Amino acid sequence: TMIYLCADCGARNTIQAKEVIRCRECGHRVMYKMRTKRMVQFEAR
Amino acid sequence: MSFQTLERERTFKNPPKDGTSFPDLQKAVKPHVDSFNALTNAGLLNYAVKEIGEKCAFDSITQEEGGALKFGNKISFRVDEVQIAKPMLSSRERSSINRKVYPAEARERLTTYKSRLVLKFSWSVNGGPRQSEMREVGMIPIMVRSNRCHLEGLSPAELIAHKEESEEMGGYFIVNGIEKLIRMLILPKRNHPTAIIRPSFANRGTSYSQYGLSIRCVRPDQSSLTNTLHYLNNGVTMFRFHWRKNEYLIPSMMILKALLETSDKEIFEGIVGKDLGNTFLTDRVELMLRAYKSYGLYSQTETLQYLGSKFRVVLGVAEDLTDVEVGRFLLQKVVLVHLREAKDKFRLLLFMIRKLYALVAGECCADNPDSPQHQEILLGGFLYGQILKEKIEDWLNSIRAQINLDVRRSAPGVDFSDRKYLTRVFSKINNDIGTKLQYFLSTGNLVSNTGLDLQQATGYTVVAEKLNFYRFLSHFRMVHRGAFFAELKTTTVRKLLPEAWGFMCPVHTPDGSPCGLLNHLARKCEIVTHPSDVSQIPSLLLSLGVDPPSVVGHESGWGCVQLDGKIVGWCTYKLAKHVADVLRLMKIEYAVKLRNGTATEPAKVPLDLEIGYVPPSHNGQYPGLYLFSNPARMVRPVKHISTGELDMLGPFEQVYMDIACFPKEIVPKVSTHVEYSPTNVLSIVANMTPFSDFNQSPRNMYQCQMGKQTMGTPGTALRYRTDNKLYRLQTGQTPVVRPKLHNTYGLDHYPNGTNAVVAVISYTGYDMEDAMILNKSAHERGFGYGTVYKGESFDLSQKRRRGEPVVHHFGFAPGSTPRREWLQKLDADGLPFIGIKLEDGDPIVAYYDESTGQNFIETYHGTEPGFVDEVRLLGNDVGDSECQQIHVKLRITRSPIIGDKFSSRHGQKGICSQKWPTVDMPFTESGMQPDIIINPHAFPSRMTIGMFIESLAGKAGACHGLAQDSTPFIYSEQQTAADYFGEQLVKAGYNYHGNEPMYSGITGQEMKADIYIGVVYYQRLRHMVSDFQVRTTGPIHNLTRQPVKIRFGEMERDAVIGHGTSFLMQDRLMNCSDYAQSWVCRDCGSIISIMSTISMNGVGSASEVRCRSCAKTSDIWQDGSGKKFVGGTNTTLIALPSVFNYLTAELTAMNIKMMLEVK
Amino acid sequence: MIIPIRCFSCGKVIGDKWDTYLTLLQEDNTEGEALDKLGLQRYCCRRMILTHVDLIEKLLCYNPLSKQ
Ligand SMILES: [Zn+2]
Ligand SMILES: [Zn+2]
Ligand SMILES: [Zn+2]
Repeated sequence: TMIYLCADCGARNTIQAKEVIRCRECGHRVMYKMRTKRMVQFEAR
Repeated sequence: MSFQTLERERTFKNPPKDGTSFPDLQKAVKPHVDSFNALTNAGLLNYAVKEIGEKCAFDSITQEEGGALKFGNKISFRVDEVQIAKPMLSSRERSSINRKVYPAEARERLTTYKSRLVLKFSWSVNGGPRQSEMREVGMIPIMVRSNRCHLEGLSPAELIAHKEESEEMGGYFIVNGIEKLIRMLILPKRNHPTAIIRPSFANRGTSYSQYGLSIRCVRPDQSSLTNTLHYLNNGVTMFRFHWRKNEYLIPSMMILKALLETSDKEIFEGIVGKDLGNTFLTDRVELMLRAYKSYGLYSQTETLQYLGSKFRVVLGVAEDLTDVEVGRFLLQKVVLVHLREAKDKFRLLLFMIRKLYALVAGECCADNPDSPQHQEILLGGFLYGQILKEKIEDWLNSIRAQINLDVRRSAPGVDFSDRKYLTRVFSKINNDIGTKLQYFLSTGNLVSNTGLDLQQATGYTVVAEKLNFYRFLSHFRMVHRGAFFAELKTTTVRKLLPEAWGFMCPVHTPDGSPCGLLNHLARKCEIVTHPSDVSQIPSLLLSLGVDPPSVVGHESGWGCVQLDGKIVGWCTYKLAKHVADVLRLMKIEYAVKLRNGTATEPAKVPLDLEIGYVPPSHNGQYPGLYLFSNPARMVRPVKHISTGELDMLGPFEQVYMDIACFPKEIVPKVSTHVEYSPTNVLSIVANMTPFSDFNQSPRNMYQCQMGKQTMGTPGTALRYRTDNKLYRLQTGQTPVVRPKLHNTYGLDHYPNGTNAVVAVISYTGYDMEDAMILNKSAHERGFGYGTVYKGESFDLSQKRRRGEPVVHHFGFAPGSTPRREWLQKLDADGLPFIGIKLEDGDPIVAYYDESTGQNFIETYHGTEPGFVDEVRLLGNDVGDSECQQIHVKLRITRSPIIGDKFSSRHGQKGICSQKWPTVDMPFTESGMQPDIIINPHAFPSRMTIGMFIESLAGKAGACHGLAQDSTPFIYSEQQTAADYFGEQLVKAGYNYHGNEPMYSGITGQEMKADIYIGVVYYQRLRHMVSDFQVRTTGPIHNLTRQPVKIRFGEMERDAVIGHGTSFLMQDRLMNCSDYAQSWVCRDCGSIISIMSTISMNGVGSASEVRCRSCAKTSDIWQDGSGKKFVGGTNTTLIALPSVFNYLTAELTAMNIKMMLEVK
Repeated sequence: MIIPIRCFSCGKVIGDKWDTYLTLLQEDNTEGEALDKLGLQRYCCRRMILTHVDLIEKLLCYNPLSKQ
């Protein structure tokens, strides 16, 4: 399962693949993906 | 004036919940949104649907010589009112608290911003029942921050509570998520009969002549059409008009007699009742009267009956009712629509024909249609209302034709009393007009049966590119005349003829081909769009000395007074001037009463009313007082000098008032108006150019058209924007030299550039041909540092052609997934990691089919390494759907790279040429390396002396800490601005002319001559977005074997065979593009009828080619199918380009063939 | 966005001189020359913290993870 953000309510949705997409608490229909922990480097330039 | 810093921070940190801090942006966008507000309220659509009328249907019985063909079952239906409800969420209850749809979501979810459209259909069964029924007719878009959006009246804090930025503007319908907008067009004046000298008239009607009179008359619902008067050489006047895309021409005497029950002496003594027996007018009217007496009849009834029997076909009038009422229907619906009373249409027609005859004899000058004296603006919402009324009228005509066809078939169902029949018929026809309006907004092709009196039918809507703030405003202010003039290349209206002083900006207008067409409005020019009641104007005129008669109450000296197309009296020009002045003073005084404490009754005379007194003079404009009260005009404020208060005036009193432009210019007894402040003449983007009155005005033109294209902050809510390409500037600041209006118009929230320490110096040597340098460390510490946002959308619903249900889904099929790339970027769901750096050949999303179960992929097409900042899983719709849309916003980074245009606020665009090291740059005694070296040779022949003054002012203001005021037209010739900033500097300590003693870096010992260092405001441009393509080898063409689509030829060939370079031409054109060694038959001399020999022997020797057209054990040979041949031995190699082989092909397919010989 | 640490022309670090410059205008009744109490002698490091649009205190009001 993945963790998303309802656009308006800002509530972790926990929606699984091939499912009806909507906010579990508000009913909004737009979902951002959240930025997980992952290692990236950038030169300080 | 100082930088509002504390106030800026206390409006940033705790945003205002009271009201928008910046009222002037809203007064800048007010035209559009107040036009839509006029659409909904103020009874605009209701008037439209009332003036639609009623449409009838019935069962037709053939009269059969009866004459009165009978029909009993008649239904006459009409639209009673129109309601536009707020934009709810997919109205059908989705089992949730039915909430609203704030536009933020319409931008996110990539769906247009629509709302239900309710019509009030009404009945009649040839009785008196009139039962009603409300009909959903689809959903129409709705303007943001309009009267029908959920942002109206909201304060900025509640806007930050939503996802739109604090100082939102509104004015743009969100259609598919791209903010479309209806541009303002320019039209002729409402109802004022203008003259025309246009030569195309001549070859139009050959008995005709160039002299004509045009009038664009408009109904109460702003649904104008035209009807012009042609003066024909014979003497009579034709009443040209338009209907159903077709011209129509009935003589003016005909409708003059048809309108009222008139006798000919009345027509004569009305047109020319004056100076009894003036030669020219008297004989022309005589000739006209007799030329109509030729064929017509006598009374009004006979004329109306003839007119009906002529025009019953083209009018959509009821087929069965009667015949004379059709004549009345013409004389109500077409002749002169702005007027209601027949006798008054008659009076205005007499006045108009008198104006035409005066124009013919040279007693009246030709009014100029290509000048803002005779122009008005059409807003957005009024055009929207016209198109909505047209769609409703089409809908009624369509259900009428459906009922007529239902009755006509034989009689499948005919029950004009049964409501079930009406449900059947409504279910039959297309009931969705929401998609028609939404299509007009999505494309612009105004597809209507009648053009609504509009020349061009394409290009009505512009997409509001929020690329930079000035770009957004400049979208909201502009106007346009239409490309119907752009296609005609002339020294015409594209000229700045001056009845625009204070209405439309002189300087701000793009350069190049559209130069002169789209003139953005001035700063203060409003657009009066809410009319008011004016019956007190006729009451007061009748009280003031004028009287309208029934029989001709008119004589020689008496001139006319006109109330927005209605003749209200006649008076001598002295009394006309007295009336004009006293009306103006009554208007101003009661306005200053109405603004403050004293009660606000319906105004005696409104401010917006313009008293266009036109004084008499020989060979002048036709003199007669003109009182306008229509909406959609241009109107700007000045200060009335006898009083001391506001007064509004439009482009018809401009040309006749002495508006002294300063308190000091006023000359007594004549100058009766004062401009508030001449800054009021420029536009909003053009006014913000410090010392804009020092530069050669082409430089200010280039600076406007180039500051509309800066890489600047396109707002503050960027996390919630679904645009394709945004540009943002990491390090922006407020200018140190600024016009006060840069604070008034709330630009502080949207900076455009930084403050560069510019040294005017020719030292590096790289800075010729307008280029420049950029101090390296001044770059690597963060000078203009752009970030581009490219948000691309993926939609699986497109690759679902037809036949199956929903198949593709986002994610990875249950099974294997490649590790080499797909598991590196994409998380698990086929959606990329947030924050992982992509390259060109990199996968960005992943979806699989259900049947094949194989995972497909989509790759990042762009050629520059970008990151990933936000992905949106767009819920497809209302609900009950899978994620069938994704929106990924890559954040490309763009530092200053060699080639990125920088450009000050004077038109001084350059290119970052080399980025000199910070050690090899000069320095003053203080030690600051100049952040940017500009070249001195760029200021002569460019006249940007404004830039020298601005550098002075910057180095002066940064020192003490002032915000140096730089409004146009403050600094006079007595004490110059240069001397003021010089006093500033010499107080600070530096050199008074601005110079500064610099030491060079590459040698160390001082420069002999001092150098000029200031603090200029450098806004980085963004034209470098499309920079480069090197082709060593690659794909070839299908047919001609050419490199697939760099271009070398048809002018390059001129150059190469000019240099006398045969071998270079034959190389670059024949060798490197397409080279081939084709066999040719030497004897028969052709290239196609050759064939390689087949199955000669074992591996052995070479396949020795032969010919077919030249043909009839060693020599003989076979074919692929087995056919044997002999002969055709002379075959050799030639080298000819592949395109010639393709030409041989397409040529033989025509049977014509060239036989090229070979030696 | 935030104050440009290390002004461009000079090399001086002025990142830290914003919350200590603002609360001189805020309550000390001193004008734009407040920064002379900060120690900015030139006018290249001085037109940085003077005309600075601090546009991040306006953009941080759009936390999509607001929980509200
Ligand atoms: Zn929610
Ligand atoms: Zn042949
Ligand atoms: Zn510095």
